This record gives sequence, C-alpha cells and structure tokens, in this order.
Amino acid sequence: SEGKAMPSFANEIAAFACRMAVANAITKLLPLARIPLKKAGLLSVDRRREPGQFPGFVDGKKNKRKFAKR
Amino acid sequence: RQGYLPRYTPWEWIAIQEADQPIIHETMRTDNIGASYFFSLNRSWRYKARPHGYLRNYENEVRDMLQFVDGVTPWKQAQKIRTYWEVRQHHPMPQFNRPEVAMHRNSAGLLPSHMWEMDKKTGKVRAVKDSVRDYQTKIPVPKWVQL
Amino acid sequence: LKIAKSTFGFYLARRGQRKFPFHRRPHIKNTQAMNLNAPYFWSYMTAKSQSFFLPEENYITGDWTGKFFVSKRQVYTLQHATSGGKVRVKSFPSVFELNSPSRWNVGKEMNTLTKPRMDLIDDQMLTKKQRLDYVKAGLLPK
Amino acid sequence: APSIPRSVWDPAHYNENWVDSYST
Amino acid sequence: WAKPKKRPKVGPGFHEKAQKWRDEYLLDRHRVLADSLRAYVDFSSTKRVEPWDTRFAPFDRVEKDGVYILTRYLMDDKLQLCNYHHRPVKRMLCNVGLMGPQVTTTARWKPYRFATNPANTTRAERTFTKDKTVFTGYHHD
Amino acid sequence: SVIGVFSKGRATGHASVMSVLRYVPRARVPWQPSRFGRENLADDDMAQLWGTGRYRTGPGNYNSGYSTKKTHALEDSTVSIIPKHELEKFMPDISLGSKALVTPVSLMSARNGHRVTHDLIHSYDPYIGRLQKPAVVDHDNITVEDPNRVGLNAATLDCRSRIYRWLRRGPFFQEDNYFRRSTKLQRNGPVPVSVHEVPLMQRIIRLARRGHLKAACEEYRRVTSVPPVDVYRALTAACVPGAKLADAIAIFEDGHSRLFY
Amino acid sequence: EQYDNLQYKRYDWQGWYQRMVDVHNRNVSIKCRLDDLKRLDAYGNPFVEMQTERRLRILADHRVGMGVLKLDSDKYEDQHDNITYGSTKLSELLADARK
Amino acid sequence: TATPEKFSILGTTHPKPKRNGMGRNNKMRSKPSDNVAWYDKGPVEWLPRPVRLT
Amino acid sequence: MRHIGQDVPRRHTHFVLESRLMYEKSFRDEWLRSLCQGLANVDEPLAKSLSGLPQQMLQRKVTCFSYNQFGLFKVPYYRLANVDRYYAVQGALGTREWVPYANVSSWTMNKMVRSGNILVHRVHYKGWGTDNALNQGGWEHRWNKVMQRNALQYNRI
Amino acid sequence: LGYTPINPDTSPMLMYSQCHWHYNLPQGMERPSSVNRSLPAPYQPHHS
Amino acid sequence: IYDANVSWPHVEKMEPWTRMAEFWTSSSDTSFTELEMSTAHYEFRKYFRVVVVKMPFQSTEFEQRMYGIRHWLHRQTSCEFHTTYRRNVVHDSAVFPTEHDPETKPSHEHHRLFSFALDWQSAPVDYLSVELAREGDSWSSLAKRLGCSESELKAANGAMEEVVAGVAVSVPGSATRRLTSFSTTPSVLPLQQGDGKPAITSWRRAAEVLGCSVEELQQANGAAALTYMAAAESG
Amino acid sequence: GVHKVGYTHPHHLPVPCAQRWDLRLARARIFQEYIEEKAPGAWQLEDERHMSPEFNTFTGYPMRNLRPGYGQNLPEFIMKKRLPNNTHYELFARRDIPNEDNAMYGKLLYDMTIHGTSLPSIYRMHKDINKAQRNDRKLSGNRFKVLNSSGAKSPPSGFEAIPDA
Amino acid sequence: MHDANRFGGRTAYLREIGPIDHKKKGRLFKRDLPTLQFNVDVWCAQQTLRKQWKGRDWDVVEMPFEMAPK
Amino acid sequence: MQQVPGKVDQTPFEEDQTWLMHPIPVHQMQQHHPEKDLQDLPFVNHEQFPRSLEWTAP
Amino acid sequence: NTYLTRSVATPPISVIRTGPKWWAEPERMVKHKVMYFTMGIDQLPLRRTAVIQKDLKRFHMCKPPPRVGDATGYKRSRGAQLTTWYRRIQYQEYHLQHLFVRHMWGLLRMYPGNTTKIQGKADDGYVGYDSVHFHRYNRSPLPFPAREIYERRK
Amino acid sequence: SIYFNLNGILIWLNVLHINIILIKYAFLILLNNLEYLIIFK
RNA sequence: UUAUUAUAUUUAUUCAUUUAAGUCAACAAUAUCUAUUUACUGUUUUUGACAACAUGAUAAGGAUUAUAAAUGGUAUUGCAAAUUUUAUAAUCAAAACUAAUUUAUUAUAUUAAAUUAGCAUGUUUAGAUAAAACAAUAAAUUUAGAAGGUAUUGUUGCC
Repeated sequence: SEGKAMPSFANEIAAFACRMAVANAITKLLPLARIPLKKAGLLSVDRRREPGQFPGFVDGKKNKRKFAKR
Repeated sequence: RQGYLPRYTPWEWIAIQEADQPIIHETMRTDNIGASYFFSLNRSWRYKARPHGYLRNYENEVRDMLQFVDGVTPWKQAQKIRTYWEVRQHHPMPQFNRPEVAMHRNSAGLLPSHMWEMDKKTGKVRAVKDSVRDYQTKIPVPKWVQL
Repeated sequence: LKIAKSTFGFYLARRGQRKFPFHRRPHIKNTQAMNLNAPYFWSYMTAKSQSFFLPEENYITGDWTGKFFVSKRQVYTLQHATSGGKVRVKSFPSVFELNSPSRWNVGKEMNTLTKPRMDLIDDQMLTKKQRLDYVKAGLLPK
Repeated sequence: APSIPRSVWDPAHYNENWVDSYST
Repeated sequence: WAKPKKRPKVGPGFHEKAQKWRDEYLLDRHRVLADSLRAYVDFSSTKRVEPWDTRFAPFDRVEKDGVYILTRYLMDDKLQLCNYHHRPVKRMLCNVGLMGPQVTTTARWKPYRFATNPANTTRAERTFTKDKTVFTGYHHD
Repeated sequence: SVIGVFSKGRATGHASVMSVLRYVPRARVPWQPSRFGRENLADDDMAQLWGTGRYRTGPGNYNSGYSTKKTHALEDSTVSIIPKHELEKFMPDISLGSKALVTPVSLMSARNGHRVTHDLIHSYDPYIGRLQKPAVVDHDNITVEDPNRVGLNAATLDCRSRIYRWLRRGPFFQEDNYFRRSTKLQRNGPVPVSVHEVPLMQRIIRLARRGHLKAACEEYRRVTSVPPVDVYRALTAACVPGAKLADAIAIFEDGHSRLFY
Repeated sequence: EQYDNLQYKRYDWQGWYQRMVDVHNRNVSIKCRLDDLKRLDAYGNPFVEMQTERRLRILADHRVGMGVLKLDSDKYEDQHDNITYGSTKLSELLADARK
Repeated sequence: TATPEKFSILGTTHPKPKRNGMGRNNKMRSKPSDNVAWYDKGPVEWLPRPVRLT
Repeated sequence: MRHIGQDVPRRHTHFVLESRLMYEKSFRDEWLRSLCQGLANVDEPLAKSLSGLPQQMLQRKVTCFSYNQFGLFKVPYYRLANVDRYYAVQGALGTREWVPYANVSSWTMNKMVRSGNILVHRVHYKGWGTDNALNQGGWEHRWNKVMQRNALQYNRI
Repeated sequence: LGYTPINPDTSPMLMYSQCHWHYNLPQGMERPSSVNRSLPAPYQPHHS
Repeated sequence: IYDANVSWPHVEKMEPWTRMAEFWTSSSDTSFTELEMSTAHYEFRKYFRVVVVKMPFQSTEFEQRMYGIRHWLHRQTSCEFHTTYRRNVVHDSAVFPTEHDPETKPSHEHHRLFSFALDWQSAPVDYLSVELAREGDSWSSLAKRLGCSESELKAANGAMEEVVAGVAVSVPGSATRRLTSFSTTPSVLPLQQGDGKPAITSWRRAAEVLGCSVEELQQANGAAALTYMAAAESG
Repeated sequence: GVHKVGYTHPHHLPVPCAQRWDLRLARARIFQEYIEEKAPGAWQLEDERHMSPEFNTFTGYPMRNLRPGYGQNLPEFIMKKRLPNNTHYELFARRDIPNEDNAMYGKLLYDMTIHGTSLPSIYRMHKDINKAQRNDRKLSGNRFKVLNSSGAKSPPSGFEAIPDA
Repeated sequence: MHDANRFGGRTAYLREIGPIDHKKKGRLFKRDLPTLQFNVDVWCAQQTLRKQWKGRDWDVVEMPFEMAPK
Repeated sequence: MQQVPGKVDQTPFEEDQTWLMHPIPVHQMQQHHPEKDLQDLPFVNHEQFPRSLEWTAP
Repeated sequence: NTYLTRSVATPPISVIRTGPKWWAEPERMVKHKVMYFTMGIDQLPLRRTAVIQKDLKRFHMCKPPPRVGDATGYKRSRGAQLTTWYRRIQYQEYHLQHLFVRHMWGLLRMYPGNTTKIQGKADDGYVGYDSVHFHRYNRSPLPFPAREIYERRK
Repeated sequence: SIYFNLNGILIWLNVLHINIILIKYAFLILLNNLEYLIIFK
C-alpha cells in the first residue's frame, strides 16, 4: 500500500487499483501476456478523480449552498 | 549586453565579497579547558546563561520568584483571598451531588427546606423568605482566617 | 451593520450568517449566561473546579478613587449580600444594581445573576421598521 | 590556502578531461 | 453599502424599567430555582421505572428464571437503595459480573427520558408531560 | 474660527539661555514648522491624555477605578462613583504597594527584561519615554498614575515615533540599558563597589574560603552590582584544591572585560 | 548556525531577527555511540559492559535509539551553554549507568 | 428575597406564542401523510418500513 | 489629532500599533502570570520541601501577588483583534477571511495578489494543494506535522 | 496603487519586472560590493 | 551531484515547503455564500536543496570559507548550515562519582511539580575538596577519613610535607569518601556564654557569635526575624 | 482488578537487582521531570490516529493526549506550556507594523541622510497640494484649525498679516 | 447520524433529541465536528486499548539478569 | 506504564461494559495542547520560520 | 432488531433505482441470500434479481443503443416492456425481502421498529418507545412500557 | 542591461488592451506594473 | 425534428451572535586611544479618508471550440491613487440579538480544567424550495442549420 494508508481496503475503487497493480506486474514478468490483458482493459488506467475539497460546496464535493429569492 | 551571464560566480568576486564581512569570533569553536559545571551557567546577571522555553527551564529563576513573592507579600494581606467553596459555605444549598454519578446519593436531608415555604396544593415552592438577616454563621470569614 | 447599535456598527460587516469556529465567535455574547440547569447549578458557567481562587474583579488591587460599577465576572459572596451597599453591573441601557440582596446569589458570578436579554423590549429604541418585524414575530404584537 | 586555489590558475593542475563549455 | 443607519435613543426613562425588571426577575429566579432544585432532589429520592428493556434478552426471560434470579437475590436490597436510576443500576449490575459483558452488548436499555419515569408510570402519555415550571434538564420528575 | 485641541502651551528651553539663543535661526521642519510634541504641553493637560489610551487600566476611563470623574453619563443616565469606603466592604482589599510591581533583576530575563509590571512599557532608555528630562525609570516611586511619565503610552500625541523606536529596539535593550545607565566606573577612576549589597559579597568570601565552591557560585548568581576584587580572590581560591581549571577561567573571563576588568 | 542574507540582513531588525533565528536554534544534539564506551578505563576496570549499558538505555528510554545515546540540550539559548549544560546532564547519565 | 406579592413588569410584558405547526416553519398541521402505513394491505405494511437484516 | 494634519492615510491604521504592544505586553507578563496559575491550583504537595501549611499559605500568597500586580496581561491570544498593517481591515482569524501566513485579511490579500505585490503560486481552486503533507490528513495533519518539527522531534533532556 | 507604498524588497511585479531580474535568468551575482575594504571608516562611537 | 559515490559534496534533495493560504476573493456583508463560493487558493512556497559535505577532519580555515557563502548566494536565497563535529568530552569521576545508592532512597515524594526548583541542587553535586587535618592525624590517617590512597594524598598536596594540625589538606580528586559540603542535622545556638558570659542581645552580635551573615541567619530563623533584633523578647 | 502495585525493595529478594521503578526514579532525577502520584493506571490510551501505520496520518509520535479534560488552567499543562517568547508572535509583533518601512529605521533618519530634510508621508503631500490648489482658486472653506490655538488666538507683537482680498 | 445504534451506543453522549430550537436549546459542542470527531477518536481508541489488554495472557514479572530465560 | 508503588492502582478495563459505564468526561470545551497551542487552530498553522516539514535538526 | 426508532418509508422503485449503491449492495443480497438459503426457501427471486443488477452494473458505462429513426417504434416499445418487467421483477423481490424478514422476527422474537407489522404476531403496527403520545397512525395512546407481542421465556 | 528580441508588447492600462504581435511561440513573459501594465514577450 | 452519440436523473431544508474614543520629533553604554554626551530641554498659528462627502481597481454567478493530463467568468462585489471644509468614534478581556444570502448532535453507552448554551415529544408529514454530473459505476422521451421587436446596453424595453 504505497498510497494514503487506510485501515480497510474494502472498496472496489481500491480493488481496481490493485487489479491494475497486479496486471502491470504480470506483463513485466511475462512479455506476451500483455496481449490478452490490454484487449480487456486491466492494464489501462482510470483517470477518474474524486473532487478535492472545496469550501464553497456545503458538503464540499458537488452540492452547492442554498439561496432563497426574496 | 550580449547575454554572457555567469553560470557560476567568478573566483574573483568570491574573494571580494567574502572579504567585506568579518568572521564571527564565536564560530571559531576552540575549547581545550572543558566545561565549567559549577560556575559557567551561573555567570553574572548581565550575560547570564538565560533559560528559555518551557517553564521547566527557569530553575534558577523560579526560586527567585518564590523568594520574591515571599519577600514583598505579608501573609496578612493574602488571607482575604477566598476559595470558591469558602464562599459557597454560606449558600443555602452549598453542596449537592450532580447527576453523572451520585444522583441517587442526594437526599431530602440535603434540602434547605426551612429556607423556603411549600404549598401543599401545588406541591411546589411558592416563595422564599429572607436569608441575609437571619443567617447567623460564626464563620463569615473562615475560622483560620485572622485579619 | 444595517443598524449601527453602537460605534462598532460603522466598521464591521455582518458577512452574512458566517459560521465562526467553535468558541471563537468574536463578540462575547453571553446570552446564555442565565440558563438555569438546577443539577449543574454549581458547574454551569462557573469555575470548573470548586477549589480555584476567586477572580480578580472581586478584589481591590490598589488605592481606587472608586469604580462606577464592578464588572460582571465578579462572584457574589455573603459579604456582598450582607453589606447591602449598592453593587452595580454594566448592562443596557445604563447599569443594573442589586438592591434586593439574597443568599441564593452567593457563590455565582454576576454573569449568571443578570438577565442579558431583557424580555421587556423597547418600542422606543427601534424604528418603525425594526418594530414592525417584532409585530410579525409576535414578540411585540399589535 | 589562497582565495583562488591552485586548481584553477595552473597549467600542471589542468583537467584535460574537463570538456570546454561550447561543446556539450 | 446599506450605509449603517442609526437606531434611535433607548427611550426616555426606560432605565427605570430596566433596574426594576432585571431585579424582580432575579427574584423570580429564586423560586424557579428553589422549585426545580427540590424537583431534582426529590426525584433522586424516588423510585424509577426499571431501566432495562424487557423486550430484549436477557430480560425477556421470565421473572422466576434468568438474570432476574440474581436481580431478586444477590443484589435485591441494593437495587432498591440505588432507586433504580439508569445510571447506578447499569454500574451496580456491571459490578456483580455474574452475567458477564451482556450488560452493554446484549442487554438493550430504555431510552433516556423513558428511564426517568418514576415507578407506577402506567400511562405512556406521562413521559412527555413532565412539568414545565421546573428547569432541570429533564432529570426532574 | 480659530480652533485647537489645546489653548495654552509651555516651552522646552530654559530662560537663562533662550534670551541669547533666540538669535541663531532654527532650521525647523519644512512642511510643518510648528513643532508641538508632548514636551511642549503643560503638566495639567499632560495628565489627561496620559489617563486615556489604556483601554481598561487607564485612569482616563471612568471605570478604571482610579478616575477623577465623580458622576458620569451612561446612555443618557448619570452614574455616581463608589468611594473607597463603600467599596472596601464587599471586595476585600489586597494591596501590596509599588514594591509588588518591581520584579527583581534576576527575573528580567524571564519577563523580557522588564522589572516594572505597570500597564505601560517602562523602558530603561531615555528616548522612548522622554517627556522633558531624559527618561530615567524609577522603581520605588511607581504609581498607577505614573507621574514622571516614563512609560510608552498607547494613544498620546507623539506616540508613533516613540513606539516605532520600541519595536526597533535591539535584542538586548531593556537589558543592556539598565546595566549601562547605572553601574558605570567612577569618574575619579575606581570601581563603584559599595551598595547595600556588600553583605552579599561578604557571604561569598565567607563561603568561598570554606571550600563550598558551588555554594558560592549558585549564590554568586544573585549578585547584581560589580563584585569587588576580594570576591574573586576567594572564588578562584576554591578552584585550586580540585584542579577545577575549567571553572577558574569561566570565573576569570566573566570578571575580565565583562565586569569592567 | 543560520545567519540571514536577505531583506533581514542590514537595518534595525538586524538584531532581533538574528536573536530569534538563534534562540530558535538553541539545540545542540549531543550524541555518542554506546559501543564506543566499551573501552577500558584508567582505573583498569572495563567501562561499560552489557550489564551496565542495559541500565543506561532504561535510564533514558526514548533517548537512546539505534544504539546511540541522543541528548538534545534545549535549555539555554546561548548555544555554548547548551553544550556545557548538555554535557553536564550527559556525564550524570554515565555516572549512574556505571553503577 | 420575600418575592414581591405582585410582580411589576415580569408578567407585564408581551405574550409569548406557542408553536402550533407540527413541522417546518411551524405551519404543517396534522394530516394523513404519504408515510401512513396501511397494515391491512398484505402481510407487510404498505409502504414497507426500513428493515435491516444484521 | 482630532483630524488636524493627520499624516497616515487612514485613522484606524494606528490601532495596529496598540495591538502589537499586546503581544509585547503578553511577553512581559506571561511567564510571571503563567507561573502563578501553575502554582495557584496545585492541590498535591508542591514538593517535599513544601507540604501542608507552607503550601496552602504560599498558594494564596502567589495568587495574591498576581492579584496585587497592576494592569497585568490576562488576555488569551484568541481574544485579541486581528487587523491588517496595510488597510486596517478587521479580520476574524481561523476563518477564510484571515490569510494566516502573511497575516493580512482577505480584502487586503486578495488585492495584493491580483495587483501582484506578493509572491504566491496559484493552485487549482478545487485542489487540496500541490503539497504532499497537507494532502494526507487535511488541515489537521499539517497542523500536527509542524508540532513534530517545532517541538516533538527534539528528544528532550 | 495608493498611499501605502509598495515594499520594493518583497514585491514580484517589481522584483521580477524588467527593471530588475526575472526569476528565469541565470540569477548569478551582479556586482561584488567592496565597500568596507576599499574606503573603510574608523570607529568613532557615540556611547563613550 | 545527487549521488554520493560519484560526486563530492553530494546534494541531497528535500521536500519543498508549501503553505496553502485560501481566502475569500470577494468582500461583501449581506451574503455569506458569495464569500465561501469565492474561495481561491494561492500558495506560498520555498524549495530546499541540502548540500552534504563530509570532511575527514575539522579545518576551521575551511569552515570560514563556508560561512562566507551567505554573501554571494543567488538572489533571494537564504541558507542555513548544519555543522556536526565530534567533540572530546571528559567524564571525570571526581565531579560525578559513580557511588552507591543513598541509604534513604528518594521517592515520588521528591518528584512533584517544582521539584526541579526546590528538591535538587542542579548537577553536578557539590563535593568538598578541602579537608582540615585533625589534631593528630597522619598521612595514612587522613587518607583514611578521605577514603583515598596515602600516596595519592601525598601527590595531591604538594606543599604539605609535614601535617600541622589545623591546616586544610586539599582532597585528592580520586577520593571516594569526600563529604557533601554541608551538615544535615540542625544545630542551635544557645545564649550560653559565647563571647564572654554576656549572651546575644542584638542582630549583629548574633552574627558575630556564629560568624555568619545576619541575612542567612534570618532566613532559617524566620520567627526570630519577624519580631526583633536577635529576637529581643528572650525566654 | 484494582490492586496495590508492589515494590519489593531489591535488597530483600533472593537474588537482588535494581527494580524497574528504581530506574524510573533514577531517570526522573537526571532529567528533572514530574512523577504524578495520582496518575491513573487504566488510562493508557495511545493516540491511534497518529501512532499507528494503517491510519492515514501516521506521525509516529503521540500528538495529542487523549485526556479530554485537559486544559490550560491545569497545573501539569502549564509546566509544559511553551512561553510565547521568541515565537510566531514575536515576529508578528515587529514585522506586522502599520508602515512596514518604519521597522527598518525611523523615517526621519532616512530623509535626513538620503533626502535632506524630513518629508511627510505621501498622504500629507496629497493633503497639502490639494489645499493649495483650492486655496489658490477658491476661499471661504478654510477652517483655521491648528493643534495649539495660542499662535492664532494671540498673534505676536509684530506679524500684521497682509489684508487678504 | 447519531442513530443510537451507531458507535456502540456511545453516540448517546452526542444527541439532542426532538424538535430542538436551534437557537436556545442544544449544547454547543454537539454541533462542531472536530470536537465530535476528537471524541469518537477517544472511544475508538478504547476498543483497541481494551482488546490489546484483553489478550494479556502474559503477566509482566521482573527478574534479576542471572536467572532469566536464556 | 510504570506506576508509583504503594498506590492503589487500576488495571485497564478488559470488558467493554466496564469501559462505558465508568464516569469519563467527554471533550465538551475547546481543545488545548501544550506544544501546538501556539499554532492556534488546525486551519491557521502559524510558522515562525518556513522550513521543510522534514527538516531534521542535526 | 437493534433499530427501533421511528422510520421513513420510500417507494420500491425509489430504492430499486439505487442499484449497487444500496439495493444491489453486494453483501446485502448476500445476507438475504443466506437467510433465504437457511430457511429451506429457494432463493429464486434473489438470483433472478441478482442477474438483473449484475448485467446493469456491468453495462452501466456504455452508451444506449443508437436511436435510429424507427416509425414502428417496436424497439422503443420493447425498450419499455422489458424495462417495466425488470422493475416488476425487483418489485416482487423487494416486497419478498420485507415479507420474510418481518415474519422471520416472528420466529426469533425480535421486536421490529415502529409502525411495523408482522403478519400474525403484530397484526397492526407495533409502536414502542416512540417520541409521541399515541400510536402515530391509529391514535391509540401508547401503553408504558413498550407492549410485548411474544411470550416472555426465550 | 541584457536583452533578447521582442515578440509582442501588451499595454494593458486600465483603459484598454493594445496587443501587438510579431508571432513566435514564447520564452519568458516579462511584466511591468510601474504605472501602466505591459506584458513584454 | 436534415444525413463522432445520453438530462429525468437522487442525496437535502427551522441557524443567530461584535465592545464603553485618544499618533502632530530623533538620541552606541563592557573587551577599538579618554567628550560626564550623567540626567544632548528652545514657550506654544491651523480645517479631507473622519462619526461625512471625497472618481478609478481583481469577485459571485454554469448553458453549445480537447480523445491519448484543466469545469468557475470584468464591468464590480464595504475599508483602495487628484471633488475635502461640523464633529477622535477601532479589538483592550468577562459584553445586552432582528439580523434574507445558514448541514445542528434525532433514543446500547453522552460535561475533565481560560467561561461556554433546558424545552420545540408528537406519522425524517403544509406551501415554498436546495445542490451533482469531475475515481468511479445513472451513457437518449431525440440535436447545429430558415425566421419577428414601436426597443435602440434593447421585455424589469417602450406604448
């Protein structure tokens, strides 16, 4: 666990990070195992990112505050 | 004018800059005598080994504070400072338990029932009498207090 | 401020319903000074230990000509209640005194003694606007 | 120990391997 | 800017309505204190409804058997002395240690203001209608 | 028409000189030639501005307890002062006088050099607190009102330039000034030994000769004035028996060039 | 040892900022590898054996790590003083570990 | 002490109202909501209630 | 004064001077007062040198002293007033409105950055920041990490 | 742009303008300042 | 440069310092969401690089080349030096003696608050280095009471060839039976004859009879100090 | 169970050895520390959010003492309080001053050496010029407000001001 | 949130039951998060401290060095 | 945890039921710590000197 | 059931729609699997629902099939009847899961939350230890303590 | 005073922008807010 | 409705806080060849940044220019650089709400230390209404491309 260490890794968003980490590992060990892996996407990396903190949104992620009209 | 900016400060300007400012005499760091365990840290009040940081550090100074507060203060004057419980000894209900632990320990014996008056119909306290006049307590100031 | 209730209205801005950090709300508004929780009557708004010494304002440091009012952090003692002399605490509009002394006041600081938000409001101090808002509230009905 | 050590201002202390500047 | 507009004067002679009101309120402060303090104390001397929730084990077991045995024999006089408040009994019951750790984990207990009902609180309407004159923080009765 | 904060003024030059010095022109400040500092004020108005500026303790404020205002206005209503008798009933007087303010010299390092625990900032240099005479801080005569005006008041006229000198004081300013202002070699040449501190020095030469060296040193730290030479003769004498060479030199380099040789 | 060569180099703040940056560096991390102490002594006794250094570590619990007694003297701000006071507390620790 | 027999301006203030709306803004009077539980409809109440199976 | 040849551009700019003395006065009175509160409420024996009466009599003496002291600074730092040296803007520290490092309010700091007068490196508004220490535990972590650097890494003696 | 002057020792827009260095350039030393060692002044203190 | 094996000195990187300074870019009173939603994060930063120089010996001529680097640094770049020099330290057992436990073991009662202030004379412990030869002691008899070697005693006091009773011998450094320089059991001064048959009746004659300070006499004798001169109210 | 921790004095054992408490004593003597008599045994709570690896913010040291009742009015706290001397607050005392150029030096000294005389701050200039331009063109707004009125309320023997038309 | 079956029931220390008047009723410390968060960190540490101290099958016993285990 | 001898001492509570029911305060008021009280809040982290957070004093 | 405080109901689809968030929470459908499994009851609707979600979760990323103009609209109609079927499949299962559990508590004697009906043991809504005077819907003033529907012994 | 050729000067006074180009990609993008904002290139 | 591509889409709602004035200038003390400089005194004529008017200046706010590393704007938001001509209003300890521009903690366990919140139990129930498409998981009930204005910074327009 190189990243931000957490008590329990029981979430797929971490599993894929492990599913990829094992995928890239096999390729370095075995050259022609990259063909069946790359065709199935286990090598490819997600660019998804949970929104960083921001004070403007009330919860801080994607829901803005309230505003009432007069 | 032609872009030749020195990647390195030339050796000349090194000597010219390095000779415009004087050596700190303390960074010489020579000591063949040793350390003076009895005297060095106790030097004169001007250049003294001045403690700094957490209050633990002020060993030789706290002693002076005590010796100082001992000096100017007459115990006579300090007597008048009352603790809270010293003051709460004059309250009708000076000490009764709070609900966290010993709620059940409280009893009607703790009630200053004679202070107020009860009405049987409402079962409550309708009013209270005057306690300043009739409170005759031999310790308005506490016993060991002697002005 | 919209309504400068004192000299410090012209300067500071409401900044909306800003959420200060806990216990760092800038104005020390002790509107909860007198909230009587009888079980915690000795621990609420008092010294967290009952072996502390009394605050400074209950004492006299030097030769004073005289204080107009003693501060509201002063704690009430029997000497306070028995000597009966005029003891004043600052409050709006001018000052409050403890004319009718009692021993139920002995031991509690003057914060817990006075009522900060006096229930009787001033139809005189509030313009026709700010009074109207009380009319809708039902605090100052019509 | 002069200010400009002998490494610089000297023929015999010349670093033959030290490549000139406009080469690299 | 809503340029800060002045509030008018405090009104003529309201100060007298102040020194008066604050004072005789602080006098009322005594009786509500004297009333609620008694209510708190005399609450502490009374009996409460049993703090446990009979629905959950090990308090579903019939009064004859189960932890009611030790409740009836080993500590019976004690649980009456502590007046069945939900703070001491759960501490007294934990001391006997003959039921293990099943005080907190297994045994579920009544909510707070459901456990301050005094004994003989039959009607459930009661637990919400405790008097309003007293200022106690819902320890009173 | 003509308005000012002050009507009357007093000079800052002596009489016997001004009759003659008035001829040489004074190259005043170009933009504001009329120079009106604190020194030029009369000691009547001097006190009034001295009172305020301190948010709480300043006698200027009515609730400072030291104020001279007998009856004051609080939101259109008046309020009367409580004289000291009617006050001393409830709040028990705990007063120790000025000598409670002056924290000893060994504790300057603890309290950022300051011995005087007044509301203001008493500075051992003259220029910060100069009213008219070079500010010499007094220790025994410290009073709430601070008569000599030797404190860095907050909000008096001509305070900016005075405070900006404070925040620019050296690392040792209250420290070195207090040592340099007093405790300087005698004009005739000798060293100013004698103070009422001499019994302390006798104790050391009573204590050092016995061989209780560390007892001398851990007591010698309390010494403030310049020690006379008979002190060190006894001190370094105690370093001889145990070859505590590191200590004698540390004693030397202290009395050598740091305590006027 | 940190002197300033920036806007804090010359004018009236030359002192107090210099004083700060030194009282902020008053530490002098006294260190010594315990295995070094396992030498003979001028009395002829072995200085520090397994029975002694065992007492040493437990005398300074968090201090003696990675087999090197680490004593950081932060009492005084005169750095030379921290050397003297530091070495002072140092020998005392060996004075007892030799028991 | 000796609580004055008639209080000058304690009760002589303006009356205070008691909230009479069982919910937001103190306006929602009692009425059968959508959350009503029809126990008759089927072996489970409709709508179903939050059920956790620990 | 009373606006007679006022030299500064804004009158409230002066209050910064007073506030700076508070930190100076706090440096003056802290060690002495803090020592009192350190001796005031100790109920256990002070030391085997002082137990019983020499303690409880002195305990009142030491507190009486800090009570005898005149105008002593008893203000906790958070109760002071955060004001800018530039525009005398009042700031509520701990909020977004008070920039912590340069110690200037938002209004003064916002202006200074756009009308560039201070060297800051912009970072994406949504981001946690280019830093790697702040990322891991949020605002509280960096708060912890410095205490480790300032005081805790020092294996005391 | 106001009465409060710009601190020339801490402002980038000034320090990184064209009338001074930019943060990109080789950033070496401009000119050695031999003042105290070419025309030195003697020590005439005010404090005796 | 970043590899020690190939380069000397070898620069060691170090994580830059970053301090996020978020603030409201807007400025208005009526609306708070306006403020919060207008947050913008500008950061201060400082990048460090650590030069690690290892000299197999400590040359002060080199160090003063180092502390002169602060002058000619590239613009807007301050530096700090971490010197780490071996230093020889004497653990002289004469000052710090590795002696047995105290018979009365100190306890937690000696480690309350302010114990450092009132319970412990700052180490090292003071020890008497000066000892007076008693009426008929010999060189072996003095070496006895000082628990030292007579030969070491003979070497210690060079000037002392013959012992004359009443002169103080300089205790050897290697001594094992040196005394704590004070007495523990309290002593009292009776108004028994002292100076002639007349007793002590004033503060100064009080000092003259003990031969110690009036001050230090007042310090222990507190009750007698608060009343009178030599506590004029006799018994 | 609540017990009485035993201290078998090392002498009266079969094979003597310095008990661990003795070391804990001998330590506190060397590094002057405070051994609390009333320390609780049950309260060995370690700061888990910091001194454990699996947690995000592992700092290895115990950052906060998990004693909730911990305050600054406490005695033990103040023993370990950090004096504000020479900290952030000192720097903010001397660097965060209204006119940041004044911390460097007194301005008059600067305008004495660099300039020839003291010059007023840029504000007074804008105050001064604008008075002149209006006073050169217009009048009737000139309120002769001075610090000290003596110079005006009593002009000297000479100085008959030219009648300004 | 403070559903009393959370945090092993110890959430009952932080719960203002019923239609509270947000202005006058409801303790302050129950509102701010970090105090709520610091508190849970206390209790959550206890379970570890409890479990670490429930597995104390061994009892610590000092012993002079000579006859300790090898 | 080496505890003072002769003092009636308490073993940490092994069963949870003992842990909750004992009277333990919860941290109502503001949090304070001797070291980082200077660094007033988690948000405002005062730095008297900006140094790399991994600056190890030699 | 350790949860007994008052509750809030949401319609079936409004929960079914959450899919793998709560409705098809992997471990949840594993819970009601074992419970079904152990009771000797076939887990046919669950495994019927399980494949529905597993395909939807697997294909939640792709685009919808290209909407080419079809005047017949059979594809859009088939796109609807196959959907409303899937909803009706989960509708049955959603109710089925609530059917057994409340009945299951009839066999373990666990008092369900407020306003909850167990077919035989609590015919109408059970409510004990609520925040109000009366049964919230039947306007019957509660009995104190919370009434019990099972027999006391285990 | 060193120099290297210019590409576009951008006088962004508060009045307006006047953006001249002699196109290249870039190098250091100078900046001056003495009185009139200008972006040298 | 013109021949590389999706809105129908949950998760929310009772929220307030500010005090009792004070700027008309600068001054080494130790160890470098001596200055009492020790205690360096000379008497007093103005009215902007303010409690008041006094030009500039950076924000909030989504709607039609990424397939091999980017989802927050300029017209302007209190304290800012040329308009002055009643006036001290600034944080200091202990202190009083009327305020549009706000996550408050909802029933196994609940106040430890700078002073910190007791009445609002009533079917997570009126009408109004709030905010997501970003390391997550919803990819379609469907889109450029033809159109008018009495207004003339333009529908909150004018008539």
